Amino acid sequence: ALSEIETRHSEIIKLENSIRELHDMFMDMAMLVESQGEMIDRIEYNVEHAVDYVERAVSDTKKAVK
Amino acid sequence: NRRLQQTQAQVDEVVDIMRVNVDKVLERDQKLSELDDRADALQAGASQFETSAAKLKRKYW
Amino acid sequence: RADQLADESLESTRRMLQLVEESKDAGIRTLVMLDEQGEQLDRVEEGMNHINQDMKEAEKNLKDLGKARENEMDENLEQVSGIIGNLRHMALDMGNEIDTQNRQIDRIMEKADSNKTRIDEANQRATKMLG
Amino acid sequence: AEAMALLAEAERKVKNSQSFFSGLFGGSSKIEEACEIYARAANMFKMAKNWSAAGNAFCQAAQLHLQLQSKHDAATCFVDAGNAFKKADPQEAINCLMRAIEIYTDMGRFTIAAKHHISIAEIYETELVDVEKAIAHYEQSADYYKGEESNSSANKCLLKVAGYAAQLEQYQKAIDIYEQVGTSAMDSPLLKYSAKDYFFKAALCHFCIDMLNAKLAVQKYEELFPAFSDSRECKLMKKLLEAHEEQNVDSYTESVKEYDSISRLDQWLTTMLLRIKKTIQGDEED
Amino acid sequence: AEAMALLAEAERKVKNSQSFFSGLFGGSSKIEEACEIYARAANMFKMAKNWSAAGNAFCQAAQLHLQLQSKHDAATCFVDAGNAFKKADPQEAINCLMRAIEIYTDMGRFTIAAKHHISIAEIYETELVDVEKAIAHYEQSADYYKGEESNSSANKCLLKVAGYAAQLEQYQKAIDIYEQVGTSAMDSPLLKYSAKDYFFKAALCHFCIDMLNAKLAVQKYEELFPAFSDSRECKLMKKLLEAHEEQNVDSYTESVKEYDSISRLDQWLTTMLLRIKKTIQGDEED
Amino acid sequence: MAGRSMQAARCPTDELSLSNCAVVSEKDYQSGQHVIVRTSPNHKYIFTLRTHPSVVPGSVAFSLPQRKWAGLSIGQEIEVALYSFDKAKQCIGTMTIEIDFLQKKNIDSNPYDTDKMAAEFIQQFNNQAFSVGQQLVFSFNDKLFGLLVKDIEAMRQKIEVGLVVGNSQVA
Amino acid sequence: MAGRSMQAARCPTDELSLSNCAVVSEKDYQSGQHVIVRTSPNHKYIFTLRTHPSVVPGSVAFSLPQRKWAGLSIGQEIEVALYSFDKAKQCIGTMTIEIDFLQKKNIDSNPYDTDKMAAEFIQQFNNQAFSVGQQLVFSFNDKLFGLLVKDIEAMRQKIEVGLVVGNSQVA
Repeated sequence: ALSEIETRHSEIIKLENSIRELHDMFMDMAMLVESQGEMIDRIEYNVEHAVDYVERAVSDTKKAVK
Repeated sequence: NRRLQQTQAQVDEVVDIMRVNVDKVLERDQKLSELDDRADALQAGASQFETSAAKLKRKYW
Repeated sequence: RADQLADESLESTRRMLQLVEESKDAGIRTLVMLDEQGEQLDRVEEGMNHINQDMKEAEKNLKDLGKARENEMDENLEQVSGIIGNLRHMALDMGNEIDTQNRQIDRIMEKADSNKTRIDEANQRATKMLG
Repeated sequence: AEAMALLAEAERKVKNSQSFFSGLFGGSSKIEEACEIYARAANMFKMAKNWSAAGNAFCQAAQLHLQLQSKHDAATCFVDAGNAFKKADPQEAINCLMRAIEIYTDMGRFTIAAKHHISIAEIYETELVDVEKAIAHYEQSADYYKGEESNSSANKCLLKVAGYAAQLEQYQKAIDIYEQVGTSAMDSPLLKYSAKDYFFKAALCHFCIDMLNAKLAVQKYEELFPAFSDSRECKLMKKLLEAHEEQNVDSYTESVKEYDSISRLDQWLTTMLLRIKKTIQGDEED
Repeated sequence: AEAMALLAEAERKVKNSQSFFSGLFGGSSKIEEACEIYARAANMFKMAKNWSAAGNAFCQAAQLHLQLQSKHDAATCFVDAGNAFKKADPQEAINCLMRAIEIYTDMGRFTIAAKHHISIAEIYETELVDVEKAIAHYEQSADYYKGEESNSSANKCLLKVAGYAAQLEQYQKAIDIYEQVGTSAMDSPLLKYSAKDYFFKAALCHFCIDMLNAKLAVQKYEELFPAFSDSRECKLMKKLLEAHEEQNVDSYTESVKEYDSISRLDQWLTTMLLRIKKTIQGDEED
Repeated sequence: MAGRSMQAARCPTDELSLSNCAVVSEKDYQSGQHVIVRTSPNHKYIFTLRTHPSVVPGSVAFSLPQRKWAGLSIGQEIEVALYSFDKAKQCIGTMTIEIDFLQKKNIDSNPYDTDKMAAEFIQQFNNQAFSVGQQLVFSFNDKLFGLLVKDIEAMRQKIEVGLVVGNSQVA
Repeated sequence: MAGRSMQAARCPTDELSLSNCAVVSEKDYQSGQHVIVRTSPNHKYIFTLRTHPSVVPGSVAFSLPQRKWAGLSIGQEIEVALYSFDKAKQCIGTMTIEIDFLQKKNIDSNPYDTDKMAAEFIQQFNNQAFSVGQQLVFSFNDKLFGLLVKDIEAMRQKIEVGLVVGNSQVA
């Protein structure tokens, strides 16, 4: 009976639908997580060293009061 | 229709978590960028602190 | 078109199995990357608590200084459904690894601007009593 | 705690001293004191949401800061001013940011210069509606990102450049940008995924090219039958290329109608697709 | 504001003082001046798109800085120089980085040392095409990552090492690397899924062994049957192991053609599978 | 002569796009000369020139088929140099061509006299260059076809490219 | 009236394309006047002008059918000159037209009532210039045709060019 085989169909496509769109979000995600990764590399970097320069600044201030 | 409707929403429910993932992951991107403008702006003054702390070294040491 | 709909929609579920498989692997990178990001921040805080101290001392030192078709079909979909187990292993952990860090990042930005100010003041009070 | 009062005090102290008030030494602490004043005013202005009064206030404090000897925190103030005017009712948001970048740039701070540069081009488009200059900024900024080996941001910006370039008839310059952003994308197996859409966009963009500029760029693509991600990129393209080489505005309009079942058509694609639809109809009754 | 002028003044000042110029004290306070000079010039050079000049300028400011006793700000500058030469036209983009690591390493900053170490082995391969030194770096770098319990980056690098090692005919040393990276990946349930491909590679890699080194590696693999993931690993391998132990290069070349469906074969696989497709034929006509 | 940089373009009219001739300007070359298009160290082709008052100096126009064969691009840079055939052993005497309706949309079961074809083919494609595997369109009675050179022989040695003359037999 | 240089352009809208009229600017000519395009000593063509707020001053736009007839190209320099018809020997009274279907895509041949065709023909092509052997498009019931003037008779003398009026019969 087509009324039964046709019903199955409409349900599978509408299933395929919601699918591909969701998967789209997975892709964009990996694309977003990446951009953020390279941006944090510069953050930590500038911060890490920022602590190195200050570490030398404080070491001098301490020896500037003795 | 059995396995159909079964696997049907099985993903419609996975379509939600990503809606949360894409957002929670994008909200961070902007917050980190905010720290990139302050953290650097900080050391920017550190360049002054080092020199300033040195000028104090040649006055009391 | 029975067989033309039970196969095309199935042909997609097959092109769908890998999809979530491809997104799962792509998601794994988010796992290893958000794990690396969490580590590289543990040191940031370390350097943030490092500056917090030194400044407090410096400031004080300056004061002291101033003064079988469906059987397989299902298996292909089951794999897509099982992947949720991996999709769960991601959104969760990192999803929470997001809060902990963000709440920490703000505490990092503040102190970051805090030390900055105390440096401008220290410099001003220092200039007036320079060589 | 009154802004008007502060603004007045600030003005009263922001002036190079001489004669009896000077004594011997000037006083950068004065100009800076005034800065703190204006800042304090701009703050309460932003509090009551008068923005137009906050922004112009920051400007003052910012300008004065320069008269001190602190370009850094000053530029950051210019940013506060830009953020104010942006979320305000007047303009000036463009001037403040230009005044901010001149500082980050001359200071040796390109990372940040570009961070505000993209914001700028984003304003000159979503607000002033001046894409011709916006693209110019999206580009120079992508160049700065490309200098900091920050492939990511560089590509984001390039994508903006080409994206709006196609909308400004610049179809060729668009494919070129897509080619570059595509070549410097395969190197990293992290972009392999999205690397499709680039080829689809590029192949779609046509500088009125009367040939197979795309049919040559469609085969250049490395598609794979089993690769299902690919079925969402060139597979359609080929079918569109035949529908154009035969002036059949029916096979193309049908293939796009079918493709809108497996892969939804975003606003962009839609616009360009109809542009090609016209190149076809137009070549029929033209 | 002229770089050409600054480069001159910097030189005129970079020189161990003496006589009247030295007065009572001096040295670092003078060399540092020339340092920020060259940096100031390198900036405008990078502004005028003269990169080359910018890089050589940073090289100057850098070397001088070392002549002041501040390896830290120095190495960072060397990196800036590398960033210049890289996105420039000359070379030395490899020299600056080495000069940076020699500093980050002896200084103790292995974390960041490996951070640039991988960038190095990445350029020595995508550019200089010096796989020999490339592997050496990818490796030592992974050793550093392994020291900072950064299992993650460590394996990323190991994967590079083995990956390119199988290309240099180092099949055996490759499978060994895959075994190590495999034993240090099961401890982390955050990698179990990917752990398959490792065994697939290690089993595909053949150091001209005619035995069943692979039939033993495929057995060492832990798989059940209803594994959604495991379908992309050994299942094929066995079929490949049988197509070899029967000198039938027709079932192997067919299995690679079929498997190429459920899982698209990337470059690597193709090359090795061809090196396996040849051994059989060579075992036939022999 | 030694080679000059040009710019690929589109065939002026439709009548020339049926002669399989590289339409050029009268301020550069003339009608009858031969050239060798270069696009890569491993991509060399040979075409025939046919001037037209609608060609801009410093650019060679090609039809759709030609672009589908030589894989050329309207806008890219291509090197063109004069080429002289050795009529001593390059002249075509017997060239087989695989004909088939270019557009499978206007296919019919009507009869087509070959004699009438071999007559117009040499009457429009005389003193020109043809290569083995070359793709072109033949305009016979306003009907478009797809000619596919299979084999070429000189007046018996086999050659890739040849020069069709008046006494050239076509099958 | 002495003749001025113009530049061939592309028809603005489609409505002016089915009117078979040379669209011009309101800053040059006026709707209703006739002109004679000159491309060479032995090539004079007459068209009907129809201004439009899109035409650029110093250029005349022609449709595809007109360009394929008068042999005009997009970007050529021509000379236009006003032309006044003599309603005493150029008045069309019986103009025969070879009617065929322009496009061979749509295939529907219901009993096209000729009477209704001649009624809509003059209701859209009235007070216009038509020459023998001229090509154009006819819109009848959302259908495109391919007319071709074979012979024109005045109100019997044969004319090369005439002016269709209200009482102009068409066959």
